[PDB]
This record gives sequence, C-alpha cells and structure tokens, in this order.
Amino acid sequence: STSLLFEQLNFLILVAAEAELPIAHSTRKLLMDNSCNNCQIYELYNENLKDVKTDKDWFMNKFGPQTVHFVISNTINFPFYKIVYFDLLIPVVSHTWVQDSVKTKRHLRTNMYSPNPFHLLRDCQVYISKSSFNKCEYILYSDLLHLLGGTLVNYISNRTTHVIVQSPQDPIIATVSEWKFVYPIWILYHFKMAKPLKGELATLCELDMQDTSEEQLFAKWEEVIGDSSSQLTLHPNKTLFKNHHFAISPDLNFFTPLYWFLKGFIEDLDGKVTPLSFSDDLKSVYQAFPDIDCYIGHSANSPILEKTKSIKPEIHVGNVSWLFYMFALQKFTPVSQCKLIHQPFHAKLFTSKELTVAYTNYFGSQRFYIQRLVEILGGLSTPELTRKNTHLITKSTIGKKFKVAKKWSLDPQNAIIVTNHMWLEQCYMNNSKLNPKDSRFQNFKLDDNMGWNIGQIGMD
Repeated sequence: STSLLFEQLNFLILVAAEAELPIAHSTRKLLMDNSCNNCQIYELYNENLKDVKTDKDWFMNKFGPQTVHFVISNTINFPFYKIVYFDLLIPVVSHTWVQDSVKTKRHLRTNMYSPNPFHLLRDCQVYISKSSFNKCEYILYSDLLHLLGGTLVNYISNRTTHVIVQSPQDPIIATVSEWKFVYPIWILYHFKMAKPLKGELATLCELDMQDTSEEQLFAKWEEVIGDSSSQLTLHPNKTLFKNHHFAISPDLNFFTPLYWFLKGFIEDLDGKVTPLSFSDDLKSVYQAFPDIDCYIGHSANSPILEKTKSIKPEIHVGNVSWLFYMFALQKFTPVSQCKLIHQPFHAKLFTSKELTVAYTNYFGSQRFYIQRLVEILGGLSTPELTRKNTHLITKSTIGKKFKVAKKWSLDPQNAIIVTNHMWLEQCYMNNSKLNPKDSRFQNFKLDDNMGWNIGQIGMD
C-alpha cells in the first residue's frame, strides 16, 4: 500500500552488519512507498571510521545539507551517535518504529523505540508535581528523566505512568483522589545504577502516607541511593571531571540528600565540590581553594555569581543541566560550546498570558528542548493546540496543526501567531521580546538546512 505519511521527512538507515541488509531494504521500501523525501542507507561496517573525525561538520557534509529527521538504527554503537542524538537532537529509532508507524498510520512517539540501553524509562510518561519541588529540583529531575529516555508531561492523563512527589504532605495527592506516586529516588536510582528498579527498593520509592516526617524520607533516600552499578560499560569516562573543582551556588536549595546525590555524581567522576553559602566571604573561598575553576548556579542575576565573576574572571559558569550534558557527551565542554539551556537562567522574559504556545513536528529530544526553552522564557507549552494558545511554533508547513493555526491567524480577533522555533531561541539569547512576525521567524523551510535545527542557536 502507499500513503503520504512520511512526506518531506528525511530518513537515515544505519546498517551495522551485512546481516542487516534484508531489514534495511525492507524498511527502506516501507519508507519510500509511504512518501519519504530522502531515504538514505549508510553501511557502518563497509567504511573504516576508525581514525576519521565523525563530528558535526562531517555528519553535516556527508549526510546533508537538508536535515535528517530520523536515524533508523537498532544499535547506538556508531561513532556519531552523540553528535546526532545529544547535539543535533535527531531521534534514533529502531526499525520497529517504521513498521508500527505505518500500521498505526501516525507519527508515533520515538522514545519507546530508542536503542540506547541507558534509556531505562523509555516507556514512562512522568508528571513532576510543581507543588512538590522548587525550581532547581524540578529542572534536575526533568533533566535526568530525559537522559533516561522518559517523557515529561504537564498534566495527568490515562497515559501518565508515574507522578513524582516529594512527600505525602503535598497538595497534589489530596486533590487527586492508573498511575503511580513515587519519590524522586525512583528516577535517581535508574540514573545512578543504570538498571531497572526491582524488589524492596522498588517499594521503597513509592509514596507512603506513613512518611509524615522528614527523618523517614532521609532514611528511604539513603537506602535506595546511599549505598556498584550495572552497565558499567555505558558511561566509561570515569575521569570526566578530573582536575575540576565546582563551586555550588546556594540559589539551588536542594533537598540535602539531593545535594548529596549531585555531590557524589561529580565526585564519582573525579571532580571536587565546594558548596557556597550566602554568608560566605567569597574572596577567601577562592583563595583557600585555588583549583576551583567552575561555578554551578541556578540564576544568571545572582549576586553570588556577580562577585564570583569579578574575582575569578575565567571561571566556567554553568547550571546543573550543563553537568549532565558533559556526562552525556562524555567530554568536559565549556558552556560557550554547549547550548543556551546550559547557562544560568535569565530572568523570566515573558508571562503565561504573553507566551502560551503549541508546537508541531518536534520529536524526541527536540520536544523536550522546546519545552525547556518556553519554561525559561517564562511562558507555558501545551501538547494540544487550542484557542488558549498565543503562538504556534512550527518548523515546516506540514500537518493538520499548522493548517488549523494558520487559519486562525488570519482572523483579527483571535490574533494567534504562527512562527518558528528560532524566535524562541533568539528571544532567549538576546533576552528581549522580539517580534515573531519578522521575516527570519517566518521561515517555515528550516528542513532545508541542518544548521537550523532547534538548539543550534548559541553554540560556538
């Protein structure tokens, strides 16, 4: 049979071994018959990538200049996986995605189909209660859920598998009463041990209404993650942070066991950690510990960071997100070569009313990235396009969402604005409410170049 399911979408099929040529041909036939635009096949085994720099430029020239929308692979073992998955934010999905995508006749979510073995939560739709955690915790838990392959949502549905609460005291458990209430160690455990959560430890992570105090909470955290991981092989640079010493801002006020976790994460990768206090004298802290070369803070406008930048003018200025990005890439990387979301957060630019936005054709890590951007711009995002929405953000002109929202924008009353993701990124980069109707933000043909992939604006 035929269809237009894949129209204007480019695919890259990776063939790990000659024994895969049948399923590669089979998947490419499925892709062509359902109207893929460009549908390339590339044989990993037939070219000694040993000793050739398979970096971003290499990938861009070899497989470009148009963007690759999906990389089809049953393994992540190829030398440009990190380039594709963590930098350019292109989904990497098993052949099984193409078959199911055809039978279901829709763009299936990619998470479930990632071949990364670290993506232990690929199948979870997790809702993190904002009534339970402060900003810096919410961010950190969101980052690690994303690094573990799960999906974040912003309301509870029948598709929600897990709800993160800090304690029974939180007003989300009251106002609700088939999903599960869990403590954040359910996330942290999978991250730290790189294996599923089973046994008593599985039950230690579920909400217990008899946890009325704080000492019990501490106790359950210490047993689950206090004290030998599986899949040792997965993140093998155990010296990632060697000779680096991080100063931790007080403006992340973590739950103390969560600070322990973050401290042990750094230390297990051979780095050092000094926590800062509001009542520290900072000239003395950086003279006592002269090896301190990094600052970890929540907010760009903190006074602690201001004095620190004057004392230590070449210090690396990052947020907690930047730590885990370095871990994903397995290389220490100055913030200036990472992404906009890895710097200490700007003051909130927009309000909900000015910025309540829907999006379309953003898949996998791109979806997480557009939501993080809206968040730190100070607005809201939604999975479905309604009239509440103030903007629709689009990358192309394909699909029923752009069609409907493009119509509503012709009406003088509604006044909804269709524009591309580079408006988000440029607003944040410049820290200014730019006009989404400028011509550079009305380019709906970004798929013609891989450099216009969301998340590229701001790297060096």
